[PDB]
Amino acid sequence: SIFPTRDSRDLSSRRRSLIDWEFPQMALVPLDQVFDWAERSRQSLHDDIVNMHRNLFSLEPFTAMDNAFESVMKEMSAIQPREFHPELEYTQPGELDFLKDAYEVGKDGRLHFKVYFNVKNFKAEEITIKADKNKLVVRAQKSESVGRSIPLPPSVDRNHIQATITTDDVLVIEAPVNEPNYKAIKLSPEKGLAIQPSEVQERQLAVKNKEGLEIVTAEDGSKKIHLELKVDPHFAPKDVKVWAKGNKVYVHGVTREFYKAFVTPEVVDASKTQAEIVDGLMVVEAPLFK
Amino acid sequence: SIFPTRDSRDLSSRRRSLIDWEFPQMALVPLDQVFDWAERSRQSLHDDIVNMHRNLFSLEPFTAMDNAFESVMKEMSAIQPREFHPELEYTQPGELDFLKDAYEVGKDGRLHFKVYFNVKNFKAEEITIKADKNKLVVRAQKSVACGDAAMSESVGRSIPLPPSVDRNHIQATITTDDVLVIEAPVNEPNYKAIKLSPEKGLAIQPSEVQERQLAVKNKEGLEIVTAEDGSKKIHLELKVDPHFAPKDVKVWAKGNKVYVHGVTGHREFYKAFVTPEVVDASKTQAEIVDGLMVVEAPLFK
Repeated sequence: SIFPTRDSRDLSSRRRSLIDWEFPQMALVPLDQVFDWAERSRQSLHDDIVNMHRNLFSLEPFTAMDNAFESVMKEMSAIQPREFHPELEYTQPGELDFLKDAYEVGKDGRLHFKVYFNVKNFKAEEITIKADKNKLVVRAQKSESVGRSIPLPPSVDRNHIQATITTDDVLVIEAPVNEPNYKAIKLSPEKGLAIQPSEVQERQLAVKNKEGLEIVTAEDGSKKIHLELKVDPHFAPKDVKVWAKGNKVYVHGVTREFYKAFVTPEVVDASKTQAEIVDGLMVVEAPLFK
Repeated sequence: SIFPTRDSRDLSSRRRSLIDWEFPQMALVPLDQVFDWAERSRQSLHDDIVNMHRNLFSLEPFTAMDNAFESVMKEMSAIQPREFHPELEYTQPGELDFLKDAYEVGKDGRLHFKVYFNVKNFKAEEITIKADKNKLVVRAQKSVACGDAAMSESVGRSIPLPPSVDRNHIQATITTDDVLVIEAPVNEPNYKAIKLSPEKGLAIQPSEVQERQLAVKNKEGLEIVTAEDGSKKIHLELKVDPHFAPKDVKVWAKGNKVYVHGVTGHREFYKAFVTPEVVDASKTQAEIVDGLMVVEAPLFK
């Protein structure tokens, strides 16, 4: 048997404390997604492993490799933001397209950024890893250093980056993502990480009567894309998915069907994307980084 | 500038381990469900609190109250399981109907069993709480006067306590406005299928699976299946029109009664069944694959 304890608040207030509480699952990938992901992942386990090894980032002559990376970023920043036919333009795989598949749930249930490097013939002591601004750098030294530099979205937690080399020589680098849009996340094999718009009563994303792509300035100087699309009212939230492929944003609805796409001069921080479709007008916003 | 550590596993071993992992959220109420709950809960906090106070369990002369409880459970055990019209029969409030709303998310994100008791005129130290078999027992008792050992007659209240509720983690708290709150998490409820709503309380949404996990005894209707060990569960089979998608059907309990509702587009149906024992609702399972829905839920007395 046991004895109760006195509280300090009435019923009402104790129930209010519960109502406004920060439940753990609000900071974890939704159960349905994790379940579906786990299910299909074991069915393709053997092939996915084979493909992972087949697509490991290789380490190349550092200096040359790093400049090539800088020119890519530099060139990209010269793109003029515009809309394009998703099925006709940019159909060729792009340099930053791997970011689409860099997100995966971790054992802690949170969303994580994970990338894989081939480090065969190198020892852990010969490998350094740095995160400066929005680029991750892997450098190995035996004669000159070899390495790899890649975009590292701002949302990836720099204080919790982990790095281990498997027995089959795969450098794994991962870190959780801070504050991704958990409620809207959809994990799919194709799109990788997409978000589903929410039907709201009170919009949280400012409408601006500007139909199309815009690129504004977040509440702190940084940039972010703003899209306004007029879509048939016969489209429900569950019929629409927004996703990113490097510096490109794709929107696809099917119930009736549409497919839009936009290229920008910066990389899209996908897991932080937000979309609210209501009254035939869907507005998408997502942070951008370079 | 960090340096990597060498692991003891190969890549595929690590992956297989992640895939079969027991993710935290697989033991928590689904995010959307919690979100929607809190959303509408604040929208109706006032009224909800009114009704709660108006429906608090009271403590009564212990011996009498306990006899009454055994009586009610005895009468119930004599019920002949059968289907009944959900809108025209068992329309009056029942003794175990509170169970439909005893389920609620807790701060730890798990599904909890929560019951409230009016405990005015009692100090937290005068109240005792214990779990005996499948019943929750609350007993209070105060002295008659200061300086004398004599006690007043014990008052109390006993209620059905589903087997799934965790006996080792019961917590009891008395508010400032005299409402004894008793909570406890539920062990392994059907988290993925849970649908919370004020009207149905805790409902289950059947799943469309390729591999039927529940048995098909090829016979429509309700059936009380008894296992070698003595355990009992309800097994319900229903042929439903193919136009009904899993998301169009909901199953839920109200004490010793089970309700099934389906509506799509435009067609709908509404069936109900009464049993001689209490349903352990959160443990309910339902799968509807190609016209045949099967529902199984543990029974208990």
